[PDB]
Amino acid sequence: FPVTMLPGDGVGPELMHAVKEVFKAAAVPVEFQEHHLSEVQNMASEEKLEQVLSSMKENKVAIIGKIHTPMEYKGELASYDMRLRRKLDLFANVVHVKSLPGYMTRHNNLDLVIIREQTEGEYSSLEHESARGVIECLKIVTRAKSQRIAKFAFDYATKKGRGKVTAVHKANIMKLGDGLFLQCCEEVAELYPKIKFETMIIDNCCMQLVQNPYQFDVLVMPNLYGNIIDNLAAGLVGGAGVVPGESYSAEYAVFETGARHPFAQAVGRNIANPTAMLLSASNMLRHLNLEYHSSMIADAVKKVIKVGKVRTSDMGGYATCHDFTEEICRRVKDL
Amino acid sequence: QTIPPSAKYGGRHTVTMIPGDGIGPELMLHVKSVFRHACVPVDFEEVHVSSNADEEDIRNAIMAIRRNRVALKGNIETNHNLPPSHKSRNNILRTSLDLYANVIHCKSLPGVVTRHKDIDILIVRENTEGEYSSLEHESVAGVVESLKIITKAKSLRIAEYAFKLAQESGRKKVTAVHKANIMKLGDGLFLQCCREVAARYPQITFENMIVDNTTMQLVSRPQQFDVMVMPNLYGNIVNNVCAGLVGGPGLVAGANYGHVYAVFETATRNTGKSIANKNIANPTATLLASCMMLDHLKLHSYATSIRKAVLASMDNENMHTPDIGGQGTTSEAIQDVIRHIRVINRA
Amino acid sequence: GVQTVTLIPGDGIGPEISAAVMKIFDAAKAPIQWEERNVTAIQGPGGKWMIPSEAKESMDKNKMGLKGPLKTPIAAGHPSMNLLLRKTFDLYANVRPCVSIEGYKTPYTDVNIVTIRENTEGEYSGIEHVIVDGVVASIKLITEGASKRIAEFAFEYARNNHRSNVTAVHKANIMRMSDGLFLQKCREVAESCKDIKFNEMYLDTVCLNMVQDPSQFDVLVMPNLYGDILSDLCAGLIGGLGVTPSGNIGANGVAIFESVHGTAPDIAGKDMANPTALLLSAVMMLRHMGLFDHAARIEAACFATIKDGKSLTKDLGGNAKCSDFTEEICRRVKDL
Amino acid sequence: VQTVTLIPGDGIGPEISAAVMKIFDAAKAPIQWEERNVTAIQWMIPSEAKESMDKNKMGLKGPLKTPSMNLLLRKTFDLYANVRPCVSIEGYKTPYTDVNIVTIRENTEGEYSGIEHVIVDGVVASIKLITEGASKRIAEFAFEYARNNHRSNVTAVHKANIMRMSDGLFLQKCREVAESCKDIKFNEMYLDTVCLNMVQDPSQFDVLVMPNLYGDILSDLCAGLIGGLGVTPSGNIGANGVAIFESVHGTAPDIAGKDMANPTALLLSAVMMLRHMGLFDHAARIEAACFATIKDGKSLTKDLGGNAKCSDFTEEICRRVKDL
Repeated sequence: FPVTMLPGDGVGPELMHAVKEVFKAAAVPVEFQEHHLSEVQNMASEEKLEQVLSSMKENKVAIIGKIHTPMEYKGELASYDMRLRRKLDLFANVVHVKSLPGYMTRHNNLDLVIIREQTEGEYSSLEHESARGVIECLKIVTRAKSQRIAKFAFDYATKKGRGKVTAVHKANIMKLGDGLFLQCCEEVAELYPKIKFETMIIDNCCMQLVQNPYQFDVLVMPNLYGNIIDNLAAGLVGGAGVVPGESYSAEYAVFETGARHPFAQAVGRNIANPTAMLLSASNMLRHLNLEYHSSMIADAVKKVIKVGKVRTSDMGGYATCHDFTEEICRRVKDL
Repeated sequence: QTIPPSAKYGGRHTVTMIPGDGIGPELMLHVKSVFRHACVPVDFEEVHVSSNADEEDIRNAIMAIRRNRVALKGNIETNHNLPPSHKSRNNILRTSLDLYANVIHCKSLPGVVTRHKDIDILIVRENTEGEYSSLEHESVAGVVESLKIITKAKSLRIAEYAFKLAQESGRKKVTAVHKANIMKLGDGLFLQCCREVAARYPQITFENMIVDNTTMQLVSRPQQFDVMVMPNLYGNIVNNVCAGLVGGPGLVAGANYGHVYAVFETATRNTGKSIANKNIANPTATLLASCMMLDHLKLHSYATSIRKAVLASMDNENMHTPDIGGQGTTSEAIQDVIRHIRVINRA
Repeated sequence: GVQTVTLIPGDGIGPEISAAVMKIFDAAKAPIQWEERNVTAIQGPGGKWMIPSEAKESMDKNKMGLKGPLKTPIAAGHPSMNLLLRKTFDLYANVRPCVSIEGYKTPYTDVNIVTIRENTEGEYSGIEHVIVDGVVASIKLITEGASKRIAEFAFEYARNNHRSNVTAVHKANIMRMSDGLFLQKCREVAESCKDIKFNEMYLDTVCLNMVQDPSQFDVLVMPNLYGDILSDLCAGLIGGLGVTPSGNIGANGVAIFESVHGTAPDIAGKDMANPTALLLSAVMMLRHMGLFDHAARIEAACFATIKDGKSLTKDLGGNAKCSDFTEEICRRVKDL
Repeated sequence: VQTVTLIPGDGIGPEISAAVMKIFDAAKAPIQWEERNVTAIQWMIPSEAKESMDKNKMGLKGPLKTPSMNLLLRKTFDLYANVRPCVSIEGYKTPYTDVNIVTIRENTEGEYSGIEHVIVDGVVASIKLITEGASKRIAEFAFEYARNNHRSNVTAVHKANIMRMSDGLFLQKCREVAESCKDIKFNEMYLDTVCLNMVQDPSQFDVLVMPNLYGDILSDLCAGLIGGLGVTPSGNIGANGVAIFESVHGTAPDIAGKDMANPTALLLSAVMMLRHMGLFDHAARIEAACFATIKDGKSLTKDLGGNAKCSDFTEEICRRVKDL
């Protein structure tokens, strides 16, 4: 019933506005508790999580955009975006990469998924100076959380009925680093025999994604490899925004845009495409046990994109965001 | 695993014993002879330990220790380090045994006169998390990073041991040793690790102290200390210093405990390779190791009659060993303690 | 008039197409000497950590060398071949360009990208450290000099190849100190190189836009790990590692030009291989040395054979052989 | 005539700093003093304190109360050496009677980078940083202090058998200066060996160098043999000839304004300061004068402690320093 919306930065709020109207145009009974924002321009929540967690402790579901990160302007011991993720234990990150009937990229009829770790790995902001101009950073990767994302990778394959996962790695140079990770995968993969499984080098995997990505179905990787391949698959489809995203911490469920943001446009002019959040918010309503609204919203968005009439600068056309949002609610009205 | 229960067949507890290198064997035989005269129901399982074949055989030698939960050992010469890969013969055993706590007992000896008198101190420290870090990689040439590690878990396990030690023994003060004023997080973690357990034994007064002033405080008024505890890095300092206060390495019993396993070792880790079969080595530490080894088998009656003896023989000036400033030989001491050792309770 | 190049034909199809390259060079009147060397990792005074010296003093004088594909390690303990080549020759800059092929049906057209990859300080350095049970930590370090070093080279390449812009790829927003000091020196180099446009895009943002439209880029720069994956990434657009050339630049004028594709022993010696990948690394050698007049001729006839489509290797789908492929390019560099 | 930047400090700090300027006036010490305060501001120091030492190159420092100020002056001039000469004191009865050793304590690198890292929720990692640089420099400075003080033997305390890379490199450059300065005797000895030998017979020792962690603990230890920080001189040296000669004892606020202090350490920090600038004759008339006043056993103060006031202990030295 009650949900909290954290617009973040970018056109995220402009996108949240598109959902709010699309919700009021689809009789969606969710009283949003969006409250201000987390970091970015606002600065440290701080402990936004305290502000943030208390809402999540009650709502147990939310949806945000992208923090988009600060590039170490502030004291910034560690990236703030991970910490909220840590305070909420959002160890898993799910990216639905599903080619869409309307958009005709250089690759069609694809339906993969990116499973991603968000707590262990180099995204810890850990560093220091050894000498004059000699800096040292630490990639953290531990067995406890490596299992949980390895565990996460496989139960996903069963409930959705997927075929095979493939653990990504560069352990051939970090024998201890991705080797520990890769073992926790092959340790768990033994426990899922009705699931084919592979391991692939990262650079070799990325090059296969540009030659033949149809070969592999589910992928699991640590934090750095996630943010890398995330924006890769989203970019191949067309834009980071169109592909949605999901991140589950504890019993809580969080949805957001797939990629961080369409960086090149960097626009607050409402030109940005809201398909991404909408598809994620639809997949949210599918989680909220309200499959009807999730199903009907996804149906309208898909067919509308399949119409080829209304499109934005990313999708080959030129439409305002609220023009598209209106034609969304237009095919939502007659249905 | 396939591990059985260590059992005591009809009287004699069966204890694992390791001779070692250098002074090790020539002392153990007296410890045997001391026991055998004292009619101590402890049988001894000899196991040749190391510097003869430290490759895979010693390992069949681990097993005897994993069997009987209690062993007494001498020392093993350090590996040449040609392998230069860990491989501390002594250390490996305490790793594959999960021997976390290391305990020494510096006590004053009425027959051994030192600069200070009336001293009784129990020292506690870890082994695999009390800093003493290895690793040490070279980022670029001329630059080396060392990585001292504190684990909150092993810090409380060694902490609880410090206090489980005090209550069963009737002590009164546990004093933490640290450098939290420089490494606020590492040693402060250990500090707050101590504070947590310190509230679970409120009868026992608790105090902290910086490693610096603590060393100063020893050479001036060491009697204030009752129980001290630190991570394994600062130990080498406190140990060897508290060792020299009441005498020398040949007077301090030692012990490495595990969660179940218990090993008895000398206070000072000296090979004595230079005093090989000289009938010279100070036995009083090695003997004291057997004392607390009997105290751990809950046979105090014999450890007490042994302990009162070795203090007894030591007080005559003639029995002291060269390493502490005497003119006698071990054979006289062992027998003089045996003289001192009366037939309590035999014929 | 003539020049010396230390040739390492290698394993598998390598020597077969290594001689195919040495023929097209004589077919285009190329003044180049071939000093055939093997470089298999010999054992040193204690382990496995040194090379055939006979190949070493050659490079220490020839300065330029061509390396083909090489096989795996005899035992787990043996180290990576290209690692000692890095440490024994200080190959800091790792070069891999990618240009669309007019006669290749890849669903990506009109790209012309070059990657500048840092090669020693970095995640690739073997330093890692176990902390406690089940707690592993890798070591990534970045230094002022080698960052300043890989920088001053990449700008010279664009200055030396008529390139226009330069983009700095990083994620200094997240690993702030490391990539930041990399970036703060990247900025400090464009301060004296105002003749070349310069910008910075986040690494995750580069990948996304690199996927949708690739031509919107020129040459790219990054530290080691990002390189070894983005280079293989960008390789797929240009037809993958097998058809894409590469380069490694060491100190004291020492350069290295290689293909990255495998050695292919399941098709070795059957006259099927596609030598064009390393053949272009030879062209990169001609470009770094100065025979553009001879480099532009071969790169043209190289493109012309692929453009006509009359002869193609089986990896390109065709039915021609390596000799059939080598001869049509030889008979083409003659018609110039 | 030479100028010295002085600082009063907290507690008995000013009450004893003037007891020194009054005895240096009585010793005919060619010193015109220069009084600056240094209380932490903004972080950095007063600029009028920053300038005062950049010209004078020397300074006498006293007790400071509670980042740390000792860390600031460290990096302000790159204090790369903490020196502490501990010497027996006839009269002052301590169970250690034949002592004469100077602890050299490198003050730059080591685990004192404060650089700690939480790794997981309960795992903390502190960094120990060791460079070839700060070692070779504290190696040359040790040999220059030995030569310029008639010192016989120089030992390099270490545990290089343990930290085979860390303490090994420290020792590696320890030897390299010894052949290029065979002038003074040089030997090595493991820390735990020194720690035992220190409490058995300190006399066998002479001069000791070590990295920072061992230095801070060994420094307060070697002092503990003679009586405490109240009788312990202390000298820090930095780049470009700068030098600081502090005391180390606590501010002792319970009797700050009482004239119940013992400054002798701060004096021997100045007698040390005198001996650093070649004032052997004037430091030889001051040092032995204070030795005799304690050796007489009449004008001692309360932490020693007889029954007098800090001025009486100060007045008898002025009576015994006016003679040669």
